[PDB]
Amino acid sequence: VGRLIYTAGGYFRQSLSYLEAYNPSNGSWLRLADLQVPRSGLAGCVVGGLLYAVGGRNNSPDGNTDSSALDCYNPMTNQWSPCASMSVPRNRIGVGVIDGHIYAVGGSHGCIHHSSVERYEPERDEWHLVAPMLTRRIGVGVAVLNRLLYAVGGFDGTNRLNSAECYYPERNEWRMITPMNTIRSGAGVCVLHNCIYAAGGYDGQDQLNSVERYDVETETWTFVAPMRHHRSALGITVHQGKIYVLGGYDGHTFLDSVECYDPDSDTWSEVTRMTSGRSGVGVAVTMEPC
Amino acid sequence: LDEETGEFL
Repeated sequence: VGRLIYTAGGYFRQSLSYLEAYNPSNGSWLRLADLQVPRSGLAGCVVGGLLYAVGGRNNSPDGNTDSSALDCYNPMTNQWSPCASMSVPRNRIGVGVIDGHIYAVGGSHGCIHHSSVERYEPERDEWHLVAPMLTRRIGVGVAVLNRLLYAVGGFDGTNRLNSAECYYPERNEWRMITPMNTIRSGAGVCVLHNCIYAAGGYDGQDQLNSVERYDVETETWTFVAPMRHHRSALGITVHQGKIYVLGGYDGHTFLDSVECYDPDSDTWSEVTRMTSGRSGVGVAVTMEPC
Repeated sequence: LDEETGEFL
């Protein structure tokens, strides 16, 4: 089975429409069908083998347009198809999937910082609002573990956050969890084994290379080995037991570097580089095209 | 420049 790491959108000089896929097995990259509308600050996810691009904002030379769009990419056809749009535009959004349903979390609309959250049902092609977070969060990292949704860090409109919370579906309720050891907005958040990882981000002073993980059983946050490159607004995903971080901004350039974290050895390594440096991409894993 | 994203503005 040839599953690839897909990266959609992003930013460099302006928001981008690129859709490219990386194959860890042979190190090759493929440029696929461009997004219908350029966008950065979006989030990506996969359901039923289909790739979804959610929210973001088109920061172009002529303006800034926050997106409420949900678009679907089918590897079998290499075509994008529009889906029902969200209730509100959500730039610097966080996304997570629970039992085939897409959760859109926080994000911004102009100067508005959302605490609202909504859930998408693919087969029915409908969005519905669920309980809002206890905190307004943009640049929020989201991940799912054991059918529970976690919203980590971000910016509430006034301060960057080290706080995090969890959503319990059966009770449509959010509960704060132990806060991170570091304030992080724009971090990459994913799940590996039984922990929620938060990598990189911005603490208000510098882009970060530190990485910490939350044990959902012990409720503690522990630092692991730091990435080689400090990065914020990075893309992140997990493939075959390892974490992959893609691009981001390090306060100097838009990174094209892609690092891989091996939990067994607690080490990061440079595995490849994107075709061009960029930040604010959406990332997910699914079957190769054709 | 947005220090978190690198984007202009």
